[PDB]
Amino acid sequence: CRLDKSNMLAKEAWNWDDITDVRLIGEKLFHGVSMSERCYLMKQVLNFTLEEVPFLARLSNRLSTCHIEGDDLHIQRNVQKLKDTVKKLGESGEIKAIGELDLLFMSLRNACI
Amino acid sequence: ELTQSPATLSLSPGERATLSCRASQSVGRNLGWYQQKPGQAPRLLIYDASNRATGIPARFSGSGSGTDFTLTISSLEPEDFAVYYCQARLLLPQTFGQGTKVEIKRTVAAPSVFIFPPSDEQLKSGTASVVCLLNNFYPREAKVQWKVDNALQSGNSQESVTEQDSKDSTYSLSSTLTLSKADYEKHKVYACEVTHQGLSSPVTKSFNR
Amino acid sequence: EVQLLESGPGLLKPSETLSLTCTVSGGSMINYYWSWIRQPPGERPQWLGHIIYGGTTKYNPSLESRITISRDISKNQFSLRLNSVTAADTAIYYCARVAIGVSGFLNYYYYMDVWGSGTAVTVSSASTKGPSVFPLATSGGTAALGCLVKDYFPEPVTVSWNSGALTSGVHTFPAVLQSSGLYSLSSVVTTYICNVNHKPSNTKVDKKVEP
Repeated sequence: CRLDKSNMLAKEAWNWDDITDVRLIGEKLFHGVSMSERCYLMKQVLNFTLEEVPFLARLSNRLSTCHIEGDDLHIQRNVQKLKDTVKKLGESGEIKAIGELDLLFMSLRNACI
Repeated sequence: ELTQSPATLSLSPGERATLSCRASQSVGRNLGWYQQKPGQAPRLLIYDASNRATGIPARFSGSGSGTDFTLTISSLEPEDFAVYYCQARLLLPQTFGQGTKVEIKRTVAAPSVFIFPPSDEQLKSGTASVVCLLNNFYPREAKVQWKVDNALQSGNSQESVTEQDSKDSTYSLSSTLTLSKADYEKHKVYACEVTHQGLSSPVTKSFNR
Repeated sequence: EVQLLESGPGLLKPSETLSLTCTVSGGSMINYYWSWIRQPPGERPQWLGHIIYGGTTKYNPSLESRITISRDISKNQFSLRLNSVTAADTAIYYCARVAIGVSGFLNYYYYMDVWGSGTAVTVSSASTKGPSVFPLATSGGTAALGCLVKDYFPEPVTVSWNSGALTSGVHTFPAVLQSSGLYSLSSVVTTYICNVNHKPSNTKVDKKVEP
């Protein structure tokens, strides 16, 4: 799968959230997952997230056709780690998930181009 | 966590110095090095493994990635003899490494040893201080023992050591044995004995009260 | 150039509250973190905590129950409060600006890029005492002489010789803290007058050292 280069707070975000804290979106989300398959993992996080906005759906819609071949469990197990965490925190899961909506973008772009 | 090596590096001016820092887990390239001279605040020297901070001259350079990092000073100047610390991200409980002290190396120099008895002005105050001075020695390791009529003293003296002298690269040390006047007057022989690798044997400086 | 100036008391008694302020000049507080660091005698620098522009803090867990960090953006200041101090809190305290940002693989950098000059904090139950100044009357052929500057509080004292004329061969030793809670120092050299100044007690003494 792939997107293109083509596709307001800015990164002044760290004035408001301690950059030294744990994030939902981080290195561990990608453990065991090959380069060629990162955009597909990053689609799953996009589609969990929205589904549980305008800019986001423009990127999502395009990735309907994005899949891999063979078993994707090594991917879904990583995504499920995020979902479990974005629920176990309840309110805070939602808000923390909502709070990193931009990291989801930086990661999406970077994997899909 | 961050491990610096060696604890102390003894080198000559104009010599090239290489300091190591190893991290126990990868820090990518986000390692910094700091310099601190005595009396002063630390200062950022290198950031992101290899970038010179503002004002830092060209003889300072750094490299490495992951876990293994190196700071190089291509030609040591007088001002470069100091402590260097590494640091990477916000690591707790120790954010900084232990430090590497860069000391001026020189040939062994034995201490000149001197004993001073309490002055008369002080004795009529009620207290007796005996001072032993070990002057201008290298290296730093010295041992001083006090004996009062040949009884080895424990718990009643304190030492102080200078910073390495900039012009001759030596250290100097004082030991002050303190007792009451009364108790000083009931003994005769006051000796400090010194051991140092520049001396060919232990040496004693003593006086009789 | 950005400059940080610490302000705080040099001396506290046990159980007092330490409080320090840093004034940031020549730069703004937005887009950096603001940290307090201390360096106990003989030790490496140790991070106490930081504060972000938004007001969120993070503290060194070993001070957690005693430490507060705050900031006042309209004044370009930030502050440290440490309750219930003991002798264990004696150190040089530094404010530092922290450069932070994203780097590596979804990670960050964190560099204390601008430091204050530091403020020495001593915790002691002792009282102000001027020093006594007493005269100290192998290798070389050489002789040595000196002044014993004894039983003063607080630090520091300054010593010179022959009103600062004589500097060569002069060793002034770092003060040692005696079991009485009072400082002692000696100055030596291998007409001799040592000039001892203790501002805190307003002691000026000039002592002739004779054979």
